[PDB]
Amino acid sequence: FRKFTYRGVDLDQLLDMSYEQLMQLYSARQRRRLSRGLRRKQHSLLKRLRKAKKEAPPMEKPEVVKTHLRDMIILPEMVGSMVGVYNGKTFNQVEIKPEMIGHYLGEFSITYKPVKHGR
Amino acid sequence: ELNEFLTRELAEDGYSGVEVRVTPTRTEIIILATRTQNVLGEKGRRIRELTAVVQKRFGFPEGSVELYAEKVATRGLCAIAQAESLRYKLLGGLAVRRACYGVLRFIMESGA
Amino acid sequence: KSYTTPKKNKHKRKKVKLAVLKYYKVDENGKISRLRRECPSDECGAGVFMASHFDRHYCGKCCLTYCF
Amino acid sequence: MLMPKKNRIAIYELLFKEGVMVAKKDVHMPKHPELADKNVPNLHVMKAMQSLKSRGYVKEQFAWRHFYWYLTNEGIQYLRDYLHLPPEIVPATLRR
Amino acid sequence: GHQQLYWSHPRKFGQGSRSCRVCSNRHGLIRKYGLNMCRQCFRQYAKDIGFIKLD
Amino acid sequence: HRIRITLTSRNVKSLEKVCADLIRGAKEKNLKVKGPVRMPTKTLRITTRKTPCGEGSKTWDRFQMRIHKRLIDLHSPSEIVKQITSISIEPGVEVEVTIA
RNA sequence: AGCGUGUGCCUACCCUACGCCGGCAGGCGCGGGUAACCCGUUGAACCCCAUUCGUGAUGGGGAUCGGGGAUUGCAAUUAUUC
RNA sequence: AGGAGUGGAGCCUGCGGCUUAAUUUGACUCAACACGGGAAACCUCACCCGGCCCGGACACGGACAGGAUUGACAGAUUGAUA
Repeated sequence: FRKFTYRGVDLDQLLDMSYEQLMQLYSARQRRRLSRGLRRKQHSLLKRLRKAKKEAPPMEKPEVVKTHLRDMIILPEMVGSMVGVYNGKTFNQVEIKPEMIGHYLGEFSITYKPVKHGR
Repeated sequence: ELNEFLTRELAEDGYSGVEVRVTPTRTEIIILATRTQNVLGEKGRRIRELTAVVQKRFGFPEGSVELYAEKVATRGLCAIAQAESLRYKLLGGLAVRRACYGVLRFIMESGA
Repeated sequence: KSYTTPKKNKHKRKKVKLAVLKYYKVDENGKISRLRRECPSDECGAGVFMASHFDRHYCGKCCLTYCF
Repeated sequence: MLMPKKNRIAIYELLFKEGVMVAKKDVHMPKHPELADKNVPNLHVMKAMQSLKSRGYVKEQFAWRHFYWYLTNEGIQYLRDYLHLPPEIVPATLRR
Repeated sequence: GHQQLYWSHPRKFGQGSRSCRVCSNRHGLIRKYGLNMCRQCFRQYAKDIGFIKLD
Repeated sequence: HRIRITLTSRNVKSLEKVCADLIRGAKEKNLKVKGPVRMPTKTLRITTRKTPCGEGSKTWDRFQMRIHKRLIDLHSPSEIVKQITSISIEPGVEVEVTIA
């Protein structure tokens, strides 16, 4: 009888945390992923995936809305989003959780088809 | 770069390169050629047209650049001044067996 | 050679004839009964009209999104 | 292609007053290096001066990556007419 | 839409971001002394630059 | 009144000439002229593969572009030297005359 | 020690002393230098000097991997590099 | 003659094979194989799975200046502020 175990910050504490206390929570590989702040170029698509992060459908296994951004982070805000992470052939669909978090989407996607040797 | 670009145009008038000298707020850029009756066209016309050819591209002021031309002293010796001779005799369309032995004889004429 | 992907057209656009009859209303008097909104934009005077879309009215080149 | 019809004669003055002009070959240079008076990108300056090329009123010359214009004397009839300039006056390439 | 999605690479680093001054090829640029020249063209035209194999 | 006439040449026959001919002639005008100061060579070494492609053997070029610098010390106002300089100018040397 | 490089048409991205914060990579100020001038008197490494370990895969060996910590980048997960 | 080595071990990277949406390709005895100044996260980049501008110069003309075509945002789609 134990839940998901993060650092010392629960999922309600994760969902509602300011974006400068959030900077001192995950690894330096993920700190400087989200230290620089806002974006003005096509990287306003992460904003548009935050905008599409509020596409939480009614009580159901949630739908797959696609992301062609493998640099998109497993944010704890996202938890409850079936995801379309493209890998050159097939859009993967792995259900997300507090365990996944502080990691990139492209990790849980196989860009290269699994290798098997013949003769 | 300036040696490359002018060679694409001034091939017919016997291009040989430059005898260029730098002076304060003047430029003696000699286009030393072989036949300079069509480096001008109509009384220094194409020479006046060759001015802001060079001036504009490289970001130069006006008044400094001024472009002159002569005949090369014994013009049969400079190789690219006689590569023009085999360029517009083969582009003219004479067989290689004649248009060469004339210009090979032309340097035994010029005492090579 | 013959490809598998279905070949992709470019649409013959909605080109409009006899435009001035609908822009304003016709009138017996010297005035004209204005239907649409004028141009309060910064870049042009009074020549551009504002459209009749569903949600708001839209000027040509100012790119300003009004509401109800 | 779309141009400003205004910004065709921002190309034609510098062609006319001196009968030679320069432009670097590139697509992605919105501010033309010599002609910053009007906003004409390098790709639009290229396409404006290759419209006069094929009908043979200007002779196009090319160095490494650079456009050059030996404005032929057949281009003088059309560009005192269409540029609306007297037949007496000459460019700065016919000056003594 | 097309025009903003026409020059959308950050063109301030990489061999693709820079370009040759002679050939517009994206390999073998002499970035020593800012020659910025495709090595094949440098070889041919270094004679009239001043680079000469004295040793 | 230290004029510092920078003499940078690609060639030796002109670096010898321009430095000497602005002293050899400047002996007759009797002004306190000094000898040319030396600076060491800068051998601009660009070592390129001879082959355009990557095939054959690896025969490397060694393109050596040596550049030298001289300057001459003086006790002179500007105009006195200017009378001598612009007479008989040759293409080799870049004469950058310093006033101070 | 000795070759050497260093502020760029396009061109933005330089070399780094010295001073502050911090164990670290690194973060921040005032200056120099288009350079026999500034980094730099290039206090280079090896061996040299003296400690220590003891014939054992050990303190040889530094592969593979986990968690952090910054920089570079518009962004690095299929660890950039430290 | 001899020295240092290599082949032996682990890793770096070039090549073949197998795999793959694509695992781009040139080169195969000395005179292919840390070779293309190729140490490719992006560009480069060739290859692939997605989407655009025609950036089809110009000549002629059935059709055009009572309008040819053009670039221009909600929103359904969308990777998109295509």
